[PDB]
Amino acid sequence: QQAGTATAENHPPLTWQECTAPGSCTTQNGAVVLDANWRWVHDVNGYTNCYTGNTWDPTYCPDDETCAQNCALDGADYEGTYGVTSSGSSLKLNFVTGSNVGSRLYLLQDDSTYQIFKLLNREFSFDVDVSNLPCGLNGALYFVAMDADGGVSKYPNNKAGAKYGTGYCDSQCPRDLKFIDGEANVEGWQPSSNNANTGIGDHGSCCAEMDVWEANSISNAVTPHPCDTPGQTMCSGDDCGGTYSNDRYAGTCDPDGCDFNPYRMGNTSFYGPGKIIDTTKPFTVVTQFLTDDGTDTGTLSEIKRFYIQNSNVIPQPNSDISGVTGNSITTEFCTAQKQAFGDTDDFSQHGGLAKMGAAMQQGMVLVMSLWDDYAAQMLWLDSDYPTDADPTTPGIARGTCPTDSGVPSDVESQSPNSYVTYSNIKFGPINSTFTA
Ligand SMILES: *[C@@H]1O[C@H](CO)[C@@H](O[C@@H]2O[C@H](CO)[C@@H](O[C@@H]3O[C@H](CO)[C@@H](O)[C@H](O[C@H]4O[C@H](CO)[C@@H](O)[C@H](O)[C@@H]4O)[C@@H]3O)[C@H](O)[C@H]2NC(C)=O)[C@H](O)[C@H]1NC(C)=O
Ligand SMILES: *[C@@H]1O[C@H](CO)[C@@H](O[C@@H]2O[C@H](CO)[C@@H](O)[C@H](O)[C@H]2NC(C)=O)[C@H](O)[C@H]1NC(C)=O
Repeated sequence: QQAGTATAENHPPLTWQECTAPGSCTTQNGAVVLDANWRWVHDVNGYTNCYTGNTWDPTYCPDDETCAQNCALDGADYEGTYGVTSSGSSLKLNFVTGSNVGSRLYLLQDDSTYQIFKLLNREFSFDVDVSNLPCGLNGALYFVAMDADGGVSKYPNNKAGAKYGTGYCDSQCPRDLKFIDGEANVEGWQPSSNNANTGIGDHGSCCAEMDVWEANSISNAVTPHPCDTPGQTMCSGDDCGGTYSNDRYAGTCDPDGCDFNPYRMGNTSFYGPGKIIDTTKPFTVVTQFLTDDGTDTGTLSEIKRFYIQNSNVIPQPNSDISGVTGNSITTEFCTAQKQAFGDTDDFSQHGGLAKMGAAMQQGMVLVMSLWDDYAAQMLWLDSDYPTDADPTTPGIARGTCPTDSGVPSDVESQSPNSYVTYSNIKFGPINSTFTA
């Protein structure tokens, strides 16, 4: 895709901190950029639509290559069009703004380069306000093994780059992306039956995904998802797997992950409104990526979680599922959890924590987003899922929401002023971001 010119692009600033020891942090002057797939796609010459609703113009885009030559990703009016604002260390994402729904943003090192985090033997902390996230919404903060440059050095017809939010990938091998690897996705494009603004093409973009935080005011989950190739790779057709292919398990990435959602793990009193972590008020989320020998070059062995609210440091609760022990993500936990819930162990099939850690070694990009779910209504996060199962069976109940909740047309109509706010990002050695 070309770099658009109809609307100017300026990346909202966002500070964050690097910490060297507890209480000892310094400030980085970061910025964020909107993902390419939210942008208007305009023909380079006339400023008319290359893509309208969910179909492509056949003169500008007769095939994938020609489309990428003829079409540009426009700049973004962050506040006015997308409901994205920042101030200091805080980033606020609004849900509905005009015809726009949600957003996905990446943290930048500079105007052409995503900030790469090396998570092994490190800790990442952030503050969040989920108080205005109801059933069906997901304020997600997570890492994916994207290329720092957004693909530009590999794909000459990607002239837009990280400056325009190119290069996304995740463990669903998303095929909804209009441009992947310097090519459009018009060949094979199929408009979404239930979304006027989206579709699915033949190409998908796969990479490992560390879902630090997927949450609303009802439930949260922390979930690593390994892929056979850790970094970004293109797939084609239904062999992509992931949510929107015919068979979600047909591909090279684990679409389910090894998840810890305290409600799903049998403690419903831990997280939610007025609960031990009270989602009506902001709180701090700390995540540690421990290695087997405690060094930077060890193998990822354990992912731990702490929360801080009203200055109280609160560990993740223990699993209360028979067969599944502890409060952290380890190989033993993951094997046991899949067995207890009767879920296919795709995590182990795609290399588990060893392959997740290999992706961490490659370096990962920080994503902050807000979305609703046109496949499964976020029921997997906050309801009883699958909806036909007995909610008392282990693994089924994930939150309090009814199974008819989270339909996009309902939540976009009823909760347009919902938002998520992320703030006070801190990153450094284990124990450096909080009072351990
Ligand atoms: C859902 O998960 C939460 C979070 O883990 C869990 O709450 C925790 O419950 C335990 C048990 O009630 C609490 O631990 C006790 O806390 C009190 C007060 O601080 C202490 O006096 C206790 O100390 C004694 O017992 C310890 C062993 O448990 C001994 O090591 C010690 O020497 C003392 O004899 C004890 O630590 C804990 O404080 C809460 N945590 C929070 C943050 O509220 C809850 O039980 C889970 N709910 C369900 C339904 O499963
Ligand atoms: C990070 O801090 C934690 C908590 O203080 C350290 O773990 C404690 O370590 C001692 C052993 O040295 C144990 O007796 C405690 O039970 C641990 N507590 C918990 C909650 O795990 C940990 O060692 C520190 N990590 C590093 C690398 O310094």
